Amino acid sequence: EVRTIKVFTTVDNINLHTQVVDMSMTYGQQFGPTYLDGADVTKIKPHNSHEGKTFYVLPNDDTLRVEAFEYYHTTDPSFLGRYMSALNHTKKWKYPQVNGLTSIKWADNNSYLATALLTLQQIELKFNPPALQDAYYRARAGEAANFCALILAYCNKTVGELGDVRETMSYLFQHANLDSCKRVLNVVCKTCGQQQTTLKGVEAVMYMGTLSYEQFKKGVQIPTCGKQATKYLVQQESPFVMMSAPPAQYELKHGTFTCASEYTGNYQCGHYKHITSKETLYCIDGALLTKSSEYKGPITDVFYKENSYTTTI
Ligand SMILES: Cc1ccc(N2CCN(C)CC2)cc1C(=O)NC1(c2ccc3c4c(cccc24)CC3)CC1
Ligand SMILES: [Zn+2]
Ligand SMILES: [Zn+2]
Repeated sequence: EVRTIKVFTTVDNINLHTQVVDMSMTYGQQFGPTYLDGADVTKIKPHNSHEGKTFYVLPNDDTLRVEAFEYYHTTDPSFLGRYMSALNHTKKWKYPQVNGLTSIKWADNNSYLATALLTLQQIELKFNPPALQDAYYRARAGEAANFCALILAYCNKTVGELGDVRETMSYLFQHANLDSCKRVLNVVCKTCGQQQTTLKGVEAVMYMGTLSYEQFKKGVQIPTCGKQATKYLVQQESPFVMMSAPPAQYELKHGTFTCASEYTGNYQCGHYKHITSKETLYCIDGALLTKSSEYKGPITDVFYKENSYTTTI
């Protein structure tokens, strides 16, 4: 009447720790908060089928929170719980291959996640947290459920809430290795003069104003010095740039961009689709694929590939 089984506990699914569990007590009474493949089992009692299975638990000793910080690059005590709660849902999403890319069937307002996912497969990016590197590898392969859950946890967003593609990519770039990325800008006035600026990291591969890359290089008008100065790109060193602006009708031409985010609807309650440039223009809407030779639509982000740009101005 006091049976026991052997199981593994973990915080990272890479270091496993053998545990003997009393089948006469719940998991929470022995481990605290405890999860099996996302599902919360803190209040469940052991079952014969759990022998050998692996269980996530919360970092409750020093060894365990070293392993957790080293895999996730966060000390936030709630992070594991949110990741498990998210994963409990995303493991039931469907991740079809669509035009050679892993996508996500629409559920729970996950259009923005799909668009992020599709984009990440088209640009050169190296994540620092091993959790993101391993899940991304899995995602690329076709099984994105851990990756999607990790994004929600890194972003403090829950299943079913629509999020912002630009903001999500900004959170993720903040965990990617962009050290060697450099942008150089110049702002010129008719009255005042040249005021050069330099940026690095995620700020050198992002923008919030215009959706065109040529316009940025040519110049754009922006405000205290005088009135409406011009801002233009002097130098860019990075594998990609991301040009964003509030959604507006916009024409996309094959060969002149890598991919982009179409947004239809109102602020914070709309719908994203993902436009990619391959041999023709494709539109990937979760699990649905359409082709066109041209495109006119409400676009709010555009990714261009890059290596090194130097102005002639
Ligand atoms: C879908 C969504 C989810 C969450 C958010 N949160 C998250 C938290 N953040 C502090 C603020 C905004 C925005 C959008 C959104 O809809 N983002 C877009 C956007 C859509 C529509 C409009 C935008 C405007 C300015 C800027 C962005 C706009 C004016 C009208 C589609 C790109
Ligand atoms: Zn001025
Ligand atoms: Zn490149």
